[PDB]
Amino acid sequence: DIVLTQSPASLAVSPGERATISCRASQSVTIFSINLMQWFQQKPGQPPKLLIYRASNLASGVPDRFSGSGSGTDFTLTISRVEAEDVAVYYCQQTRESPPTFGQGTKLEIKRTVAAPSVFIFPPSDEQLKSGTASVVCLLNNFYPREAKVQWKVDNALQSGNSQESVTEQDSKDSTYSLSSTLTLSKADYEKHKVYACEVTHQGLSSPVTKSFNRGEC
Amino acid sequence: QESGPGLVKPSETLSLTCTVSGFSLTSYYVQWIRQPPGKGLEWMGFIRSGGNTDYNSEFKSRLTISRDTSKNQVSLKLSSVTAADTAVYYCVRGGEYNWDYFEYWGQGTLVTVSSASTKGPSVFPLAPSSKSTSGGTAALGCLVKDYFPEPVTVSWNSGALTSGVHTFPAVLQSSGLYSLSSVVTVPSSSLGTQTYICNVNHKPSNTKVDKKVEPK
Repeated sequence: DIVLTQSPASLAVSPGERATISCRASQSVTIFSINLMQWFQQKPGQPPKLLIYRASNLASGVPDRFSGSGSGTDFTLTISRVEAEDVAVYYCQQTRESPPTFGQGTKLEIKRTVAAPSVFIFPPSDEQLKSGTASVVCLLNNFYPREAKVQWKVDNALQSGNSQESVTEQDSKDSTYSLSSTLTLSKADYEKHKVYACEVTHQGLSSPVTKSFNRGEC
Repeated sequence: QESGPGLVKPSETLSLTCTVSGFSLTSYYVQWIRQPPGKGLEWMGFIRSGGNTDYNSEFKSRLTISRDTSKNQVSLKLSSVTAADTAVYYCVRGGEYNWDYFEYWGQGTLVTVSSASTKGPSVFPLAPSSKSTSGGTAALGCLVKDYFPEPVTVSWNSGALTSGVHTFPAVLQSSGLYSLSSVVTVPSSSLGTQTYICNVNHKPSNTKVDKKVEPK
C-alpha cells in the first residue's frame, strides 16, 4: 500500500499570510500522465471536503486561494492568503493504487492577538441535586492562546480529581477558544459547603480572575 | 440509515444504508470511508456502475457493499464487529458534474460497537445570573448529561440562534456515560423578553429533549 507522509504535522499562520503543506508518497502516484493526488479539508466537527483533485484541479466552490502543485512523489497544498475560516485538518490522498490511502493530516491553527477569557459560573440546578449529583460549571469564553489554568476552590479548599475540562476548536470567525470546567460532587458533599469559586489564570490576564457564588443565593 | 448514529453489539453485523441521487450521473460511484475517534481516514471500498465493487483487503473477509436501484440506495455490511470498528462511516458520492469531479461525503454516521445499552440524556439548565454577566452580555446554556452512546447535537431556538453558541466536546465520565455542555452569550436585556430553548438530539436513543433556560 502507498504510504503518504505529510509535513508539517501542525502550523500556525496569521490571517493574510501563506500556508504551505507538503505530502510525500512512498511510490509514484502518476499514471497516464495524471498525478492522482487529492487534497481534503476537515473543519471542526464537519465531514471532509474535497479541495483539489489530480494534484492541481480545484473542486467546485473552492476559493482560488487554495492551490495544488507537484508530481510523482512530492506534492504541495498552498493557501495563498489564510482566512480565519481555514482552521482545519488538511489531508492528502492517493488514488493511483487500491486501496486509496490518506496522509495522517496537518493541523492548521490561526495565529491571533492575545485575548483574555470572559469567565462565568453556573451553580447546579435544583432538579439535578434531587438526583444526588451536583455539577458546577465554569465557562472561559473567547480566549487566545489555548493555554489556561482553571482551579476550583470549595470553602477556600483547592480541589483535585473531581473536575473535567473540555475545549472547543478555534472559532471560524474570531480564532478564539472557549473552555468548560465541570466540578462533579455528590449532593451531600455539595450541601456540606457554602462558597464555590472558579479561579482562572491566562496570559491575557495580569492577575487571576475569580468567579464565585454562595450555595443558596442565586 | 445515514445520519442515524447508534449501537451495534460486538460479533454482530453493521448494516448502513445511504440514499443516492446519481446512479444516472457519469463516473458515478459510492465509496465507504471511515474515521475512528481521534484518528484519520480509512478507505473501505466502492460500488460502481453495474454493481461492480472493490474492497480493501483488510475488510474483504467481512465487508459487502451492495446497491438497490429500486430504492436509489447503497448499503454497507460489516460482519463480526469489534470496538475497532467504532468510527464515523461516510457514504461518499462521487462523479463528474458541470466541468469538475466532485465528492459529496454526506453527514457521516457514528457507529459505536458496544454491549452497553442506549441511554437518553438528562438535560439541566446553566441559568443566567449576576455571576454569568460581563458588560451587558449574559451567558446561559444546557448541561447534557448521562447519555450513551455518542453523539448528541444541540441547537438553540430551533436553529434561529447560532451567533455566540459554543457546544463543547463530550467527556466520557467514570460511569461510562457521556456529558457535554452547550453555552450561548446573549444581551442581558434579552433575559426578560426572549425565550431561550436548547434543542438536544440523541438519535441513538430516538430521543429529543427541549429545555427552556430561564433567568435566576
